[PDB]
Amino acid sequence: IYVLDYLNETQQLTPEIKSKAIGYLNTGYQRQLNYKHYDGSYSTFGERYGRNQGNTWLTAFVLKTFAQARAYIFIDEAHITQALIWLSQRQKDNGCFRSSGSLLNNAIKGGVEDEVTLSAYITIALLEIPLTVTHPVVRNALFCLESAWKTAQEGDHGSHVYTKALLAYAFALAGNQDKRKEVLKSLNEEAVKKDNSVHWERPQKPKAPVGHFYEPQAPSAEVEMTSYVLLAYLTAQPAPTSEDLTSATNIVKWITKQQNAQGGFSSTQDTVVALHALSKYGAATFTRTGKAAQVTIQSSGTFSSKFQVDNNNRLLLQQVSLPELPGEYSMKVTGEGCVYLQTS
Amino acid sequence: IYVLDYLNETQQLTPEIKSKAIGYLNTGYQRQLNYKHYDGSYSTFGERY
Amino acid sequence: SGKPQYMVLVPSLLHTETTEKGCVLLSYLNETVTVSASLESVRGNRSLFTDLEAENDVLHCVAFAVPKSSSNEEVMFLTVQVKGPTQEFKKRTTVMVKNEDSLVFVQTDKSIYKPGQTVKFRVVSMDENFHPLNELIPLVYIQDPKGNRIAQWQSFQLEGGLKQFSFPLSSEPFQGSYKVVVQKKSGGRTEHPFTVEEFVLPKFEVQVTVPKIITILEEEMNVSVCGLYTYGKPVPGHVTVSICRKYSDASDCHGEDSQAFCEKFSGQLNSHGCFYQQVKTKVFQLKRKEYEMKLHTEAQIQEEGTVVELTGRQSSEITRTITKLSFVKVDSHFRQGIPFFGQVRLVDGKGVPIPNKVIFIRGNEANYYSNATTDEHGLVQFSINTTNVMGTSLTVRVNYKDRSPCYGYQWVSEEHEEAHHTAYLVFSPSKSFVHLEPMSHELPCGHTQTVQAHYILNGGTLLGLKKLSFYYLIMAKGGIVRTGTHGLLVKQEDMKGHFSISIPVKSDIAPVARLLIYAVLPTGDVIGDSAKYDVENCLANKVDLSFSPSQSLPASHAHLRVTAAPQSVCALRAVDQSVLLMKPDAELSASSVYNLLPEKDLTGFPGPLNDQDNEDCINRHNVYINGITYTPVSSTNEKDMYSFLEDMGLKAFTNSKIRKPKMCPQLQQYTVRKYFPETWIWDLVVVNSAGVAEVGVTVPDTITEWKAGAFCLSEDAGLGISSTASLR
Amino acid sequence: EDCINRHNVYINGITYTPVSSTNEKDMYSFLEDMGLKAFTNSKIRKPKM
Ligand SMILES: *[C@@H]1O[C@H](CO)[C@@H](O[C@@H]2O[C@H](CO)[C@@H](O[C@@H]3O[C@H](CO)[C@@H](O)[C@H](O)[C@@H]3O)[C@H](O)[C@H]2NC(C)=O)[C@H](O)[C@H]1NC(C)=O
Ligand SMILES: *[C@@H]1O[C@H](CO)[C@@H](O[C@@H]2O[C@H](CO)[C@@H](O[C@@H]3O[C@H](CO)[C@@H](O)[C@H](O)[C@@H]3O)[C@H](O)[C@H]2NC(C)=O)[C@H](O)[C@H]1NC(C)=O
Ligand SMILES: *[C@@H]1O[C@H](CO)[C@@H](O)[C@H](O)[C@H]1NC(C)=O
Ligand SMILES: *[C@@H]1O[C@H](CO)[C@@H](O)[C@H](O)[C@H]1NC(C)=O
Ligand SMILES: *[C@@H]1O[C@H](CO)[C@@H](O)[C@H](O)[C@H]1NC(C)=O
Ligand SMILES: *[C@@H]1O[C@H](CO)[C@@H](O)[C@H](O)[C@H]1NC(C)=O
Ligand SMILES: *[C@@H]1O[C@H](CO)[C@@H](O)[C@H](O)[C@H]1NC(C)=O
Repeated sequence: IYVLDYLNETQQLTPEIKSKAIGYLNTGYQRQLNYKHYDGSYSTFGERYGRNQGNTWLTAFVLKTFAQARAYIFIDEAHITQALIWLSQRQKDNGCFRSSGSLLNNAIKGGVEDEVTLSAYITIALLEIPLTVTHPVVRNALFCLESAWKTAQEGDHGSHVYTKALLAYAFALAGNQDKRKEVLKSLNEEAVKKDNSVHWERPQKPKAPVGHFYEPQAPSAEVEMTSYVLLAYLTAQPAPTSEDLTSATNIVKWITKQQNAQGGFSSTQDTVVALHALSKYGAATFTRTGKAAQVTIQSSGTFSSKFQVDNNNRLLLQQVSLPELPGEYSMKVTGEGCVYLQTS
Repeated sequence: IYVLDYLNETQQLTPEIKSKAIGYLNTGYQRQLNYKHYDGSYSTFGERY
Repeated sequence: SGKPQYMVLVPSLLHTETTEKGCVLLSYLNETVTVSASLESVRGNRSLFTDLEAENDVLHCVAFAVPKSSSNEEVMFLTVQVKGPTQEFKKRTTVMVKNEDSLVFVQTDKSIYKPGQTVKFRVVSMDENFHPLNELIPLVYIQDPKGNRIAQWQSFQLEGGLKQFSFPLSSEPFQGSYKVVVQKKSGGRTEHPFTVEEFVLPKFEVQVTVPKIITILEEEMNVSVCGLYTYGKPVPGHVTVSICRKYSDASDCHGEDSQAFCEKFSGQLNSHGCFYQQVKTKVFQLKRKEYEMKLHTEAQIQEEGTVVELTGRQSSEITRTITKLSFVKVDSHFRQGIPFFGQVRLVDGKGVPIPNKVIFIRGNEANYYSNATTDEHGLVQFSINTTNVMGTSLTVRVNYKDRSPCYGYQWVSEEHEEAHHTAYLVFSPSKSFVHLEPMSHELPCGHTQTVQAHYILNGGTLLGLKKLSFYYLIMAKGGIVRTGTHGLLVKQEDMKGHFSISIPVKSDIAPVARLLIYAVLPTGDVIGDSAKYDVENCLANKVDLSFSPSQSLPASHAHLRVTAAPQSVCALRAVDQSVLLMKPDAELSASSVYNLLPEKDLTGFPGPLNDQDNEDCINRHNVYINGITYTPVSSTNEKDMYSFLEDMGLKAFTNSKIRKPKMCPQLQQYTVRKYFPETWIWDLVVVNSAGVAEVGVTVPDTITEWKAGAFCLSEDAGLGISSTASLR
Repeated sequence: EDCINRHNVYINGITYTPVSSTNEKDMYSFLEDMGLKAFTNSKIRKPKM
């Protein structure tokens, strides 16, 4: 569905694959419906015996996917509302939700099952819905989140990375642009900038004896941390700026080069979230209409240069080389249609 | 679906019964898809053999 | 001294279009506190905000109120917030909402008509209370037998809270069973069926008095027949009757008269009174496989050739069960620190007790087998010493664990019903508890009641204080109808025994009468136990009827009167009940008004919502018997305060130890001028501050039982019900 | 012979929860591993119901 978003945003879409995916969607949806809880929740098996309680994280993932499927195609609001109240019922007055564990595997998931991160993925997948940031539940969540950020932050360690960035995104949803950029800067604190782009890891090794092979209880969760960061810098109320989108593009380059040739990425989680972030990247930047750019580069040494970027040459790359030991190089662009420019 | 036709023709209709039966119908549609032959045909049981 | 506490109570099945009330305890330190129960919809936004200053240890009950909403039904998040200067409490759950249906209904002029006749009926509006409301109606109409909507009246409003309509039928319009029906803004629909047909007026209801209930051990049977008439006079003539067993050994299918043994009796009505008969039940073989008795009695009224029948007491069950004791004041519960007693009854057969017949008590897992007998009423009182195990299941019988006559031949139909009842106990980690001795029987009204309770307090105020309160509530109708309080100055460290209360039965309380009451510990715990009382059909606005006496010789000047509230109104009915001898009316009683309701009672939360789950799991790796051997993990099953207050019908917010300390499941997994008969009165009256007396005028040559019905209303009191002035 | 099987486990305190065996050592077992047997009335055996 985030794939379809990719197609639509980037415009690379035929009705054929579109109908194929549609049939895929309806089928997977209903196969999911066979595994739910009559409360509204979801487990890996569920039905044909009430000898269980459903999970949460799953149901939140479900909620999100249901949201976007709504965003194009038809789906019952009843189910989101039921899963929502179910979440609430697994809410504490002051504490967060609880990992009501009924899963089978964890590489499916992109965190450490920390209750705060759990709640965090929940509430953020919530606020992607049309939601009043002043809602009761989410207000309570935000108290969790805020307290949680403080203890993460003032304490030298709070997982140092991912907890913190997901916090960043929920803060982004709020209106708390101040808190947003603050924890954003805390993410930039342990920054992992590269030759031509940036990223983060988890803390580059787990300190305890770990690993050996197969990513056992540790799927390395390396991208989705950046995906939500690619939301983090991005999304706000009015519209975005330079700096946000610069850092975005950096990690976007990290992202697409981190893309896997077999298809997708290392997993489904990272894949979904990257595609969401890239889609909205385009949904801002990629103006399918904006088609009349024009540019001049001017250096004080009158090393002139003139180009154009348009839909017909959309993926073009009009490189041009540069001799002046001192840079005096004044960029200038105009018109319509987004451009990413790179020099070294 | 002919009931829905009726509901829409005779104009006695709300979006809610609509949504309910939509879910019903996507479901039963798919359950039927699980009884086909790969040629395109259908049967009482079909799939899995 | 003790811990700081709070508590706040409310139903789950809210209503709309009125206020609905809950209540609140606060108490214990830094009591300069406030609250607010925030009702805030989940999707989008809305808020029926309410705020309130918080005192201590008092029950003031605020009644917020409700508008309509977007959808008809929904959940609703409730969330409370409390703020003391040094304390607080915020706590939430879900609640049911419902853009309701007002329970509404009709009274008609008739339950029958003939050619060329004219409908006359009325209808009602209501709220939760029966204090009526003013609103507007989409439509009410009439429906022929064939779906042919036969008229219309539309877009009318209710200020009376009733309204009254009419219509003329043509010469030969539709035969069969007519139908008159409504619908509402939401779409809720409702009827008042009836028929149009032809008939000669009956001046006689054949009537009998013959066993409702013959049973197994019956060798013959009593039969009696009585012809009421005009004026209840005694009638002459001939009568014939058919006491009948049903559904005979034949196949019943298309060649076989399923009407099994009909014994036919020919009686000749003497000059006065009643024909009598004693009938033998041999030929019916009141035994294994022959069916319920049906009995048809038919009077050839002389000088008329007319006969009619009344299937009298059709539903006779000749039940294998006999000596059928019955529990009456059977408790649901018991405790490990109480002398409890189920006060128990016995009856047999027809519904009458025997005195002085011995029975056997069975005490199972309390090991109380014993013997007792019957009194004048078959009323008995076992009572049991209790230092026993959790789950108890009880009985006493007059025979033993088998059907003494030829049990398992598959062809025998005798039984002794045996006493059956299950009772549970409280959880109380204090080991302190309450339990009550209700007045468990038919509750009157126009009275009150004192209600004894038994208070057991292990430790009581552990440190606490010398004084402690008592707080009782009676909701009904899913509502709240009354409330109040009490307390006692607590003996240091013992278990002081007995005291009681009062409660009135003015009105406003449904056929339900739930009671609870709970006496808190400032430690942060509480106890309390339930109740239930079969209120009888009793009302707020009182009324009866009175009239200038019976007078034949149609003196037109003739009155009728009612007492009622001083600024009020009445809608009224008279009938020459000849046509309405031929057929009854339909369910015209105050109980009808009661049972029409949305959720007469509320026990158990509604559907969609589930629970209020907690996190506090307590599972040990193993239960840790330091001693004999490690006993493993498993659940329990007993009764709870949470459960008391959910079976109540409702919910509250605290942090006391209410719900049991239930545990997580296993995480690990794999001279006379004919004026109109068949109607006397269909008209309307207002109630001055001293009562009406209308002049409903005499009518000729129409001589019978004439029931006549009354309805009334007011903003301040409510609706109107009272019985028949037979101005014969 | 001594069977201490309660009808229900009488697990006084908060709730009731069932029974099962142990797996622990005994004088009985010390002396059996030792090699021998003895006669004595005392409480040596775990009272295995
Ligand atoms: C792809 O998804 C979009 C929803 O995001 C479907 O609706 C499209 O919505 C976009 C908004 O991003 C529309 O573009 C608009 O263009 C107008 C000028 O015509 C401009 O004023 C707005 O600011 C906005 O940029 C777009 O018109 C609308 N439909 C399209 C793209 O034709 C869209 O239908 C989906 N495309 C599919 C299913 O392939
Ligand atoms: C319900 O079924 C109808 C098909 O009968 C679906 O299409 C609807 O068709 C009707 C015609 O029967 C359309 O009404 C039109 O009104 C215009 C005036 O505005 C008139 O010029 C046309 O001759 C015609 O009478 C109607 O617009 C059209 N869509 C509707 C009813 O919204 C309809 O989609 C079905 N509705 C559903 C999905 O429930
Ligand atoms: C809340 O509900 C009101 C009711 O009309 C609506 O106007 C409003 O848009 C909703 N949200 C907010 C933020 O007020
Ligand atoms: C309010 O209650 C708390 C809770 O026990 C108590 O410790 C305190 O002395 C009281 N007064 C305050 C907090 O000023
Ligand atoms: C039945 O009628 C007889 C007289 O015929 C009377 O003695 C008896 O009390 C009545 N009731 C019975 C027998 O159940
Ligand atoms: C029941 O036991 C009592 C002793 O209290 C005894 O008098 C009576 O005879 C017993 N019942 C029967 C059936 O004998
Ligand atoms: C009931 O008998 C039991 C026998 O154990 C005894 O402990 C208890 O005291 C008796 N009841 C009362 C109220 O004394």
